[PDB]
Amino acid sequence: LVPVYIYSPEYVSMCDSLAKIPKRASMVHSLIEAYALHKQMRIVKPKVASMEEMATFHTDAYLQHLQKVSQEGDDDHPDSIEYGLGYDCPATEGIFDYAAAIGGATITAAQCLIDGMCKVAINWSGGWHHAKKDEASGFCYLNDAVLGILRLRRKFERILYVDLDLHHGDGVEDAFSFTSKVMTVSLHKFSPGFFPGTGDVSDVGLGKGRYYSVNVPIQDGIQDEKYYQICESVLKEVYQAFNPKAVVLQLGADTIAGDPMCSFNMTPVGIGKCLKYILQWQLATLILGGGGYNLANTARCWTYLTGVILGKTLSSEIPDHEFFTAYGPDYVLEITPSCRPDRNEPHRIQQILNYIKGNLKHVV
Ligand SMILES: O=C(CCc1ccccc1NC(=O)c1cccc(C(F)(F)F)c1)NO
Ligand SMILES: [K+]
Ligand SMILES: [K+]
Ligand SMILES: [Zn+2]
Repeated sequence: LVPVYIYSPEYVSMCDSLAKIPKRASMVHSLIEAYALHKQMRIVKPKVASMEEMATFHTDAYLQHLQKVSQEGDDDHPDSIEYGLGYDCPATEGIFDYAAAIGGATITAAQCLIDGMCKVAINWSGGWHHAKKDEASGFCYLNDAVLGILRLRRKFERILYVDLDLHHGDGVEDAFSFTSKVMTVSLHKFSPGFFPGTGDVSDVGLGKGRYYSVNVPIQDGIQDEKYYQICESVLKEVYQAFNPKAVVLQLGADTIAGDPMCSFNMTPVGIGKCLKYILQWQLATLILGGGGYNLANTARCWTYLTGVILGKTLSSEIPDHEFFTAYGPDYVLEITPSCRPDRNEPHRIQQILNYIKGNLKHVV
């Protein structure tokens, strides 16, 4: 009944070493620790994922190339482009060890769930939902989300993946697009140009997995109240229809007000309400991070979200800790929405929601 918190020092230091997002793993843990929240959770050291574990989703040719690049680095290896490495996914040294750490942590979280050690397991350094079996994508080198769902499938016949990152959870969806055993649900920005340009509402899945993919395309400037209306509308239908035995929950904090992505206008209370709704099902629940590029706001969010998993209520004033200065000028936990318009027209949202109601009527 106490949640598992997947953490070691060596795990956090490796997750700090991915550029374009420096010292973020550390900032999140540092703030969670400063609120004394680790004292109410079970700290479990992540194992490193083996080649075989990693190969349950990914092709060996990809993993082997990823291993080579990690020792050397892009020069003397023009084969990189084939496997998704490039500017978006730098082919820098040490990444196969990061890949393995991340996949291992999500897998370790899933095993804690299977063993009955907990109802909730947390790996905030995970959530790398874009990676394909044989291709890096959107800064994701390894699909830990997929590796965890597959581990969960040993104990739990039906699994629900709910992806609340700003981006469409395309890699996870694609992995399970042809099966009814895993339902993927995704709320995301979907607009011409925006990555990855998939996950329109009409993306419903294929073959035996038709209607077992669900996608909510949302436009910029959505705030807490409206997002939760959309989210619990979709999730109420999904619970009754699909009836999941277990939940994998990606809570990417690039939807938050103040993020470089500057698309959605959410606060961690808005997401927290979506998280409470999934928690009240009292199912085995694997919690994952993901995108989150205003590093302080991301820690504010994921720290707040940990509090709600615990049922605790945190103080507004940020505790003094290693990265205290990053939380200025106000030094508070709460995030204020930007003053931008909400481009989601109500009629367009309602016809999206009714379409999903209708697709979920088919689920047996
Ligand atoms: O949000 C993501 C992946 C991120 C991504 C996908 C496709 C194209 C670009 C990105 N991310 C960035 O460009 C990015 C992320 C963090 C910081 C910056 C920077 F340029 F501001 F540094 C840029 N997954 O949920
Ligand atoms: K999403
Ligand atoms: K599916
Ligand atoms: Zn994202």
